[PDB]
Amino acid sequence: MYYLKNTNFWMFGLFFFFYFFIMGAYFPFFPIWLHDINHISKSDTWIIFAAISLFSLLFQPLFGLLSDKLGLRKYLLWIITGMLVMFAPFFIFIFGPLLQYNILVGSIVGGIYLGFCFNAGAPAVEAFIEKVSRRSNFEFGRARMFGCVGWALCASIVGIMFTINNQFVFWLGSGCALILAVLLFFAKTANHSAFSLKLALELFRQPKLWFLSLYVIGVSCTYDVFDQQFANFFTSFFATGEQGTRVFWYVTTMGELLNASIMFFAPLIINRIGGKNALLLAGTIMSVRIIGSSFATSALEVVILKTLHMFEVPFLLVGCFKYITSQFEVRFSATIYLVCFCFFKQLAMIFMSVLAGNMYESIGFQGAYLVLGLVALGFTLISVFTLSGPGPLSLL
Amino acid sequence: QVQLVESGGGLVQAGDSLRLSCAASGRPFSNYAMGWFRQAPGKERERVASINWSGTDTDYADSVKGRFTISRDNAKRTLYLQMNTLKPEDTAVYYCAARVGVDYKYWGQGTQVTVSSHHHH
Ligand SMILES: OC[C@H]1O[C@@H](S[C@@H]2O[C@H](CO)[C@H](O)[C@H](O)[C@H]2O)[C@H](O)[C@@H](O)[C@H]1O
Ligand SMILES: CCCCCCCCCO[C@@H]1O[C@H](CO)[C@@H](O)[C@H](O)[C@H]1O
Ligand SMILES: CCCCCCCCCO[C@@H]1O[C@H](CO)[C@@H](O)[C@H](O)[C@H]1O
Ligand SMILES: CCCCCCCCCO[C@@H]1O[C@H](CO)[C@@H](O)[C@H](O)[C@H]1O
Ligand SMILES: CCCCCCCCCO[C@@H]1O[C@H](CO)[C@@H](O)[C@H](O)[C@H]1O
Repeated sequence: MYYLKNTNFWMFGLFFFFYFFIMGAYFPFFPIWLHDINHISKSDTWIIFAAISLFSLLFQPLFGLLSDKLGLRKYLLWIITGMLVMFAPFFIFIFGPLLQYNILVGSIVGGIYLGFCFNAGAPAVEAFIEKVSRRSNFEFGRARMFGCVGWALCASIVGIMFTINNQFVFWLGSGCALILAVLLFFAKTANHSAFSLKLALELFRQPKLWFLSLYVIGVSCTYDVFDQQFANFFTSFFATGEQGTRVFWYVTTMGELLNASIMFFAPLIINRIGGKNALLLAGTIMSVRIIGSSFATSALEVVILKTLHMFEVPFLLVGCFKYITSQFEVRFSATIYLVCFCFFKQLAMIFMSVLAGNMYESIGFQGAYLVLGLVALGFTLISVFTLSGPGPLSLL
Repeated sequence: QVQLVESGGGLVQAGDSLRLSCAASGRPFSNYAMGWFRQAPGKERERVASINWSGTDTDYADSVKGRFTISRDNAKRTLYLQMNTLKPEDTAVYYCAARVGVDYKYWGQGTQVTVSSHHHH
């Protein structure tokens, strides 16, 4: 495997960079874009979360099936790119305006667009670039690394211009979409090893898919709902609130750089240890961050606990693909990824963010993070025995 | 959602101390960083002091940076403002406020604090 003169490592490494630059404007700062610029209810954000969740649930199963049926022809990435070129006009001239007139129909329009391009589109891109990673002899983690930077780079640009011009970032995101098209243009890309839908749906009957989904629902989904309200919990440690955000801003921007660095070596790390132990290590880092937040009391301790995310992501993202390709027929890589790690997480996410949200109000943040911390730690150790692989003690 | 009831205000002479309190009703007090604001007639509302949920960090305005002390008791869900060596300039309505993100998203009705110029030059 080579990287410097690997044309497609750069075309798709960059593709990760600019794609996640685009989504960086949308996702990490979505709550402030809604409440601060469009003056939207929090009554209504639950309607937006529901719309995206509902259309994501529909898109992600088909994205996986089409991803495998298409294999590497990359016809769907051409489609996603075309929709991201409207990133700016959609947010500025469609989503915002429509939601202020009537929120419910802005949520269907936004639920469809965002559920397509990001909630399902990002896993679909990752799944495709992983296939390319096997053909063009470069590790998937080394190309995904780029996305961490593009995500961080965009987080920096929006913080600087928040005071100046809020629309600038969205227009750049559209420009990034045309960068993606150019890269997609120049990226280079009777058989019963090919994808067949009939046998794709018999994946449900196998039990290692169920226990993989159990890990996703029990660990990854619990962790993702913990991170949804962690931003406000982070700033509550700061008396100033303006420095609470700016410290938050600094940790996300430069923390993502550490994420990329850990992910540079994560393929080599994960190749020697199991793909299973990569997930259990990821689940272990997940659980420690959650539980640690309930006992945290200090501004420093949560800067640490927010930096822990950067250690977890590389072993969960690189590890999950190593686990899927190792223990399932790799013609079903994308199907397995977008059904187990996306659809089931997104389905569980609906029910456990109401259970998470309802505990924040009954008991404290600390008590709430203690509960989820044990659900995540419990299902992480259940899967020390349940997932299929070497295991932790093989290394002693 | 959250109810804040300020208490302890009044009228005092220049140079004396006065402690104010704020009753936190509703959602968990521990989940919110809080601050005190004041509003005098013919002047803009200003933040006097803020404090995180635990009490580990406190920020005071330079106008009262040395005199006032902001306290909280999350077991008793109350938020205090000790005010020492008060001056007639410090005469205003003092408000209790809860912070979510950067926005202070809940307020109390406020308690009036009046300081006399008599008895101190
Ligand atoms: O959450 C939406 C998508 O997030 C990534 S994981 C996410 O990736 C960005 C870019 O690299 C940042 O580093 C974040 O720190 C990290 O949490 C998933 O791979 C996607 O499938 C979506 O799930
Ligand atoms: C914007 C982020 C830039 C990241 C650049 C990634 C550099 C990866 C370098 O890998 C190395 O490349 C050599 C030539 O291909 C190989 O001989 C060698 O085996 C491999 O270790
Ligand atoms: C703020 C708008 C509402 C957003 C809803 C958030 C649900 C996002 C689910 O993302 C999932 O995260 C995993 C990373 O661990 C990926 O593996 C998986 O493929 C991806 O589908
Ligand atoms: C996809 C994310 C949707 C968020 C849904 C919120 C569910 C319950 C809201 O609890 C809220 O928790 C905040 C902590 O930040 C408090 O500040 C706020 O007073 C409180 O009302
Ligand atoms: C890598 C980041 C480490 C986080 C440690 C936070 C240290 C405290 C910095 O906070 C600010 O300090 C000011 C005084 O210096 C206070 O007046 C203000 O209230 C407070 O908001």
